[PDB]
Amino acid sequence: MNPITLAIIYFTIFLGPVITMSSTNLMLMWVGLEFSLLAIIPMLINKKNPRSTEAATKYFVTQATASMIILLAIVLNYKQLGTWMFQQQTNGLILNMTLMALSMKLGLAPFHFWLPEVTQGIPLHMGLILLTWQKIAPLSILIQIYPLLNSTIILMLAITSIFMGAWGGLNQTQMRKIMAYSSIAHMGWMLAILPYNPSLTLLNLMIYIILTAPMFMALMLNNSMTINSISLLWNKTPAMLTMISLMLLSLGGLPPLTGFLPKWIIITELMKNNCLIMATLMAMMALLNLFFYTRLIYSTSLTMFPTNNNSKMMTHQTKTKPNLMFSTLAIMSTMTLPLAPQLIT
Amino acid sequence: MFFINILTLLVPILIAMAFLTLVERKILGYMQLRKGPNIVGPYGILQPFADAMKLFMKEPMRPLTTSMSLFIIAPTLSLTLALSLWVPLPMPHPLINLNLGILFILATSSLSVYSILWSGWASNSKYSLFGALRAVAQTISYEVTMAIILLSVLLMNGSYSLQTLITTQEHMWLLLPAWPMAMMWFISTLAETNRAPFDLTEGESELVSGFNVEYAAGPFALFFMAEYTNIILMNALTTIIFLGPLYYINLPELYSTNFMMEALLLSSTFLWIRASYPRFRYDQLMHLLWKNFLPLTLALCMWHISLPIFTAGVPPYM
Amino acid sequence: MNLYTVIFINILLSLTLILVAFWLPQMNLYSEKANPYECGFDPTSSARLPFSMKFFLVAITFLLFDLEIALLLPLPWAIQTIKTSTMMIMAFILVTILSLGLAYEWTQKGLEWTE
Amino acid sequence: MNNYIFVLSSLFLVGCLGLALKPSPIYGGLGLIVSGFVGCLMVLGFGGSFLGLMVFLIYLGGMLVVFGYTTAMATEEYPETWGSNWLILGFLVLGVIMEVFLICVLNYYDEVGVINLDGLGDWLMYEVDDVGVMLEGGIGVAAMYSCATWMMVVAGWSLFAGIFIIIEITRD
Amino acid sequence: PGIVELPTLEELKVEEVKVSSAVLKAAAHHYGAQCDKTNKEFMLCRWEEKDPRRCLKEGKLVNGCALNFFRQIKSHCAEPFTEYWTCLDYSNMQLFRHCRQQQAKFDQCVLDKL
Amino acid sequence: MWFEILPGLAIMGVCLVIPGVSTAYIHKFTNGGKEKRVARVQYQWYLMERDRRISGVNRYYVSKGLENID
Amino acid sequence: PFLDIQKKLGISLDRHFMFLSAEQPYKNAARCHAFEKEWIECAHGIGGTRAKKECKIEFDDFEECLLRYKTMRRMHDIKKQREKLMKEGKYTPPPHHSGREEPRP
Amino acid sequence: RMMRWNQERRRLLIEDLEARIALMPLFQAEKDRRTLQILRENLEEEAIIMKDVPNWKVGESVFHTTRWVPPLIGEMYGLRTKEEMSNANFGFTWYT
Amino acid sequence: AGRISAFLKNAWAKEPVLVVSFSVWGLAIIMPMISPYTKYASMINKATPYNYPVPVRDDGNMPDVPSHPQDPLGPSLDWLKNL
Amino acid sequence: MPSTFFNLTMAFSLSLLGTLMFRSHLMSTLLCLEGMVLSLFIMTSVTSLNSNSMSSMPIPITILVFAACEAAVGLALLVKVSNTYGTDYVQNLNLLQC
Amino acid sequence: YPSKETAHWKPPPWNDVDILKEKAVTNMTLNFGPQHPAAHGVLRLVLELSG
Ligand SMILES: CCCCCCCCCCCCCCCCCC(=O)OC[C@H](COP(=O)([O-])OCC[N+](C)(C)C)OC(=O)CCCCCCCCCCCCCCCCC
Ligand SMILES: CCCCCCCCCCCCCCCCCC(=O)OC[C@H](COP(=O)(O)OCCN)OC(=O)CCCCCCCCCCCCCCCCC
Repeated sequence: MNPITLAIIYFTIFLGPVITMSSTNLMLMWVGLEFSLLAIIPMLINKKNPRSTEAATKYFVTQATASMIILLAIVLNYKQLGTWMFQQQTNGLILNMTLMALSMKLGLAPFHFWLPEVTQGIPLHMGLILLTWQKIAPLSILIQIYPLLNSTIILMLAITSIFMGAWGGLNQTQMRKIMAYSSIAHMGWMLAILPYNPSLTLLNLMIYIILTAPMFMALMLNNSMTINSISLLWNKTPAMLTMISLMLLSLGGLPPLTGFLPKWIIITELMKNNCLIMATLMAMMALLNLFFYTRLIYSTSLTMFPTNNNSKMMTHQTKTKPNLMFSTLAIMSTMTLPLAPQLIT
Repeated sequence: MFFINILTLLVPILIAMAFLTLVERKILGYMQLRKGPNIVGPYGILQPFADAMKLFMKEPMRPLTTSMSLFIIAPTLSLTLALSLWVPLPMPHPLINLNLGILFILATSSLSVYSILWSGWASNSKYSLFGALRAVAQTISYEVTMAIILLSVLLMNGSYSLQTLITTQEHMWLLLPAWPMAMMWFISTLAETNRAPFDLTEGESELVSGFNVEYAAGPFALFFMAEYTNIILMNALTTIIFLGPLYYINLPELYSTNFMMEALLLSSTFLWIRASYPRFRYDQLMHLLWKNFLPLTLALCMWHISLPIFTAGVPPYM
Repeated sequence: MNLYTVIFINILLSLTLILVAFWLPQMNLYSEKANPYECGFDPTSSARLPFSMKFFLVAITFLLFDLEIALLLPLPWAIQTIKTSTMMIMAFILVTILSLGLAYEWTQKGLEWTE
Repeated sequence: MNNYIFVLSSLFLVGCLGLALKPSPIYGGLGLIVSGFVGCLMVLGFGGSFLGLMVFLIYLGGMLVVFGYTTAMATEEYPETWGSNWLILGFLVLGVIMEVFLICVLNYYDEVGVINLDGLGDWLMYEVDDVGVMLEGGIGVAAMYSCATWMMVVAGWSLFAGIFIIIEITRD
Repeated sequence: PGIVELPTLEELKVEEVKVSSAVLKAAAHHYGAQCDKTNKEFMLCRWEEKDPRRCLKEGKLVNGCALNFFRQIKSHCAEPFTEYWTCLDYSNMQLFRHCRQQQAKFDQCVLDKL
Repeated sequence: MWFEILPGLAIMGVCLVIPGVSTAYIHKFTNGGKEKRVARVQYQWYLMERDRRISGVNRYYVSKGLENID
Repeated sequence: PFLDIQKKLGISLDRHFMFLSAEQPYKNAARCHAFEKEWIECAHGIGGTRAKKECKIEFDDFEECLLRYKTMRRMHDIKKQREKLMKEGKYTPPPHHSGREEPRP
Repeated sequence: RMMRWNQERRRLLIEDLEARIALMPLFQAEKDRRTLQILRENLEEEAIIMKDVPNWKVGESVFHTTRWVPPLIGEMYGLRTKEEMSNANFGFTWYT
Repeated sequence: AGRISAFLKNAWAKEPVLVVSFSVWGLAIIMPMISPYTKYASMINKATPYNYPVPVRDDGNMPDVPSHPQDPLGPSLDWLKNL
Repeated sequence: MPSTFFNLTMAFSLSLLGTLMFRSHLMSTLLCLEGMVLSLFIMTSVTSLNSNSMSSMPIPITILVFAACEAAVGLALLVKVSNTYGTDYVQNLNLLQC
Repeated sequence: YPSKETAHWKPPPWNDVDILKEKAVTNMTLNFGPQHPAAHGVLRLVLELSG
């Protein structure tokens, strides 16, 4: 690489969502989305393998099409009302096109097909940057239009994203695809609670981000790609196992881990708004999510898969783990349930 | 009366470009220690007419491996764009007065490049493909340079019109305030017209005929007419922009005469350049523009941004 | 309406010229005449194969610089503004960052026709 | 002379239909050049000429680089124009017939008033300041230099970052 | 909703100036300096009350003072004003810079008389 | 010698003088002894339309002076 | 979410061109300046559901100004009745509407 | 030389715009009177001869605001001839 | 400095286009900051009257604004006349 | 104006259908993307000119700048695809399914 | 969970790089024939070109 273009690209990656979430003009939100996409593409295609090229191409055409639909919605709103924000009396067709295009930006089902494809064939840190940072700007736009959303389309997208994410993560054995389907399921939960409480989708987004940051960090430590690769972790880094298991259980939503809190409070708000059918279906598919997490836990922690001869040399060498980032986020993402009234806002 | 005005614009321009072919052959001959044509006419003045009649009485010879639609569309497109580009020039009163005259000029020039590209791709031959790709590279380089040059010069001017250029150059030329822009604009007009040194699209030595290698007589004559009309037009645009003719409200005939003299001088300068210099390589043209003219014209564009601000000489809107 | 009439007259003139060129002379068409030229031999390829241009980065840079041109072109109306200090600063910044991009590409050998 | 803008909009629809029908990218760039010229004419008819000429120049440069790339890599031995498959021509004329059918339906259904045959050409330009200087398009694009410096700086940073982005993508 | 009220042809009738734009521009400065009170009254009512239907008397006063100004011009000295406005009418933009001599003669007229 | 190019140069000279001179003369003939009266802005177009309405022959170039006022 | 760094820092990056009746370049208007001004002054301070309820008159006037659906329908009805009367021979247009009028400046 | 000549041209432009300013109120008064005349003749021609349909108000506006709304070009030239409507739509644009 | 002068002289001999471009860039930066005519451009663009000057009401409490264009009050343009 | 805006919206819809329905050519997909861009530019310009929103006239220039940036990135990715395979076929780039 | 519709799949490579060599660049063959002005009347210079 080169430090100058590293600084330019990473600053533009930062600047995109910041402009989107701090700008009150829909045009400036759109140019923030464009900033994020165009800046993150060279970080995706960096290893210059065919898989990286394919992932960059798929991501580019998907996000470009979705952003074009977003800009269509903005221009139609400007035609209808003369302003640059959906105020209160816009067209429901415009709002539904906005929701559909932002769903394809976010990557929730049935627009979810590219997300495991792009997450596969991409290095783990770029998968982390995608699955955490790229989902804040479209969520910021969705939170900005908090009323005047179609709850029917919202709930349909939410339920199909949770269903398809649970099934996909159940099938997959590649770790990056597992993380992508986890992303799809949690985005389904956030979108489900979006029209009733912006605070709860913000809370679920924060819980998901602080939960899947150290999961990706622990994958990044040993460059573990598959279930077998994470299975020979007892020989590589045996101190990782308890935190890995606790974070996987917290992603599953088991009490008393703090990952139970977003699902619990979202179910509470949906009970307050009388959507028991959707809440029950979402909870059962979250149990399916917990099943594929628990199979991962069986592979990596509660059993000891066979190891090979060169792991002796791996034990001979020395390692390095980031301070202030892994352990802090792991503790805050596992043992922060009794601070639930402070976490909800 | 307007159709009569169209005729008195179009027909003299076509006769002027035919005699530009004659003047080019004679000037190149006399710089080559020989004569020009002096047998066909009294002094060779019937030579372009004989050439035109021969080209329009030879068969056009449609080829087999050829996209016929684009193959026919491209030369007619080139000729109509050359005449459309001739439309808005003021001498000192234009046939069609446009507010954004220079923008119209730039758009029409780019569309002429498209005519060359479509001819080269439609005539499904390797030398035609080579000529089309060379045209792509050439127009990349001169397009960016020409846009910056015109931006700085018309920032010294007021609006994007051309009667405003006449009123700006009423007292003094624009060559003295911006002569480096005039030099780079002259080189860019050479590149736009695909003339020597850097023709590179009809390269007789590197290629056989470039993009015209499959065009037989007829549409080939149309391409030649478009090219030479563009030569006279770029020289006319250069003398309107930079070498401002004398304008008096009572009589415009001396303006037309001064414009004629300077346009003839710059056309003869084009033929002079062709006689003098060898050909560039088409990567060397891109390197030359993007490494010498583009930084200098970016700096001079910044200087001409700053100049009316610190001299308080901002031009009027009208 | 006037410009429209002149455009249509020029188009009709070019069409008339090419129609005269196609219907005036005598036609004698056969296969060896209408074969592609290729300097007196049959072409090996089909002239539609990939060409692999060598200045692709320069072409993409040309796209970006053309849009920088589109940004820079409203300057003749921009200099008529009432502020003129923010206008001058903004024009300086725009030209400077365009020049910085060109300089960075030149240093990183972007416009060097990699074969 | 009233339905001139409607004729232009129909031509733009036809050009976008051809671009959607996806010829060889040579003819796709041709269709986009024609559509860009037609949209320029529409903007010029509706008002200021600067925006139309800008989009025309920009798309001329863009389709030129596109032509170079589809000659370089996005080509094949027999580039289909439109007649390699009769389905493409049949679908083009089917879309044209559907366009005529829908505009006839919306003329017959004149309650909403989106398209009216008798009222066409009557509501093109709504209200204009008859006496007035400096009210044409391009003054606002100039006001990007003084009143929307945030728009100017995000566009400039987009182009700068784009230079860095394309160098790093095609670094190889 | 309500019926929009607007005046009739009888109250819209006025003695129009029937004077071309070139002669108007030739006399523009002295017209703008002679009765600027009436014109500014009309502009003040027009910008305060956005309705044009409640400034018709002020508009008729503007027409009246313009007619009086042109009648004074026609009565006192007419031929240098005539040659001045025809020289202005000659050019395509009515530029004052072309015919400053006739402008000087007309200014000498309106300075010696009136 | 070198002056043999002067016939072709003179033909080009007259063919470049003709269009501008003819355009100016045709503008004068069509506009009645005056220039084209170009209208860059809406104010100038309004002046032209007002002149066309004032003249009464639906021609903007027929200038009306002080003879219309008694 | 929606950060408010522009309101916190007091700057206006993109807030002066949010709507039509806002800071035109020289002194111009946007063809519905009065209607949009009345609608915004109605809706300010009570925003959301109350602005949707009890500023419906101002919003309907502004939407009618901007889109002109009712004026189009009224003019179409007038022209349709005129054409029907022309077909039935019961109407002759006046000279000023059809043909030569007396031009006033 | 360009500095001096551009300053002189700025002075000339200020003189021309001041002539325009001095002529502005007369044009404003005549324009308002002509607009009101066209609206009144349209209102009368719609009133007496055009509309005998039972459910129709003649001078009914489409706004509740009961103030002056300036008419559209298609509103004031709608009953006029098609050539006049086309001149009002594309006069300045096509004049080139 | 010797090395700086030698480098600049070598650059002026060998690549006298980048030297000219950087010098012109620096001159265009510096010259507005030292010219005494910089304020005059903004003042000229302010004084150019593209709009009608809308009159104000006479409440009798403002003596600064004039009562007629032929008055000593108001922003006179004698600086532009003598510029 | 409403008829023209309906035509422009239908043109955007056609270009969106072209983007969604692939025919073996990533370049043709990028062409459909830029057709969508052109339709949006014409819609925004016509709306601003009709409403006299001269303050919002920089919006089409902004969307043109960002659209050309995304077209630049797409052309660079197409160059990388062609270097990888040599055919530029969207069905040929498919190996991330497992 | 391999089925009849996915039994032909393979696991991804560990380093996300797989061998996909074609070597089918097909450099353009152009002959400077014995009619080219650059050719000295009589020369068939067959050129393998990469652009
Ligand atoms: C239209 C008006 C007339 C114009 C001139 C027409 C007549 C003359 C025609 C001559 C023949 C042209 C035929 C084509 C030639 C093509 C080759 C060519 O020109 O290459 C360009 C050549 C290139 O030279 P080069 O390519 O040999 O350079 C070597 C560079 N390397 C090693 C990297 C390859 O020159 C230029 O680029 C110069 C452009 C003009 C520069 C003008 C600078 C003026 C001074 C500025 C200010 C200086 C002071 C600084 C501040 C001081 C403050 C106090
Ligand atoms: C062989 C096929 C060739 C096809 C391509 C033809 C190319 C033509 C030449 C290049 C044109 C490039 C674009 C130019 C657009 C016009 C430029 C312009 O500024 O127009 C605006 C102008 C009036 O604007 P303005 O100057 O502001 O005046 C107001 C007060 N004076 O003027 C106007 O408003 C006039 C608007 C119309 C002007 C263009 C008319 C074009 C007509 C269609 C031509 C093609 C038809 C299809 C093919 C026919 C069959 C081959």
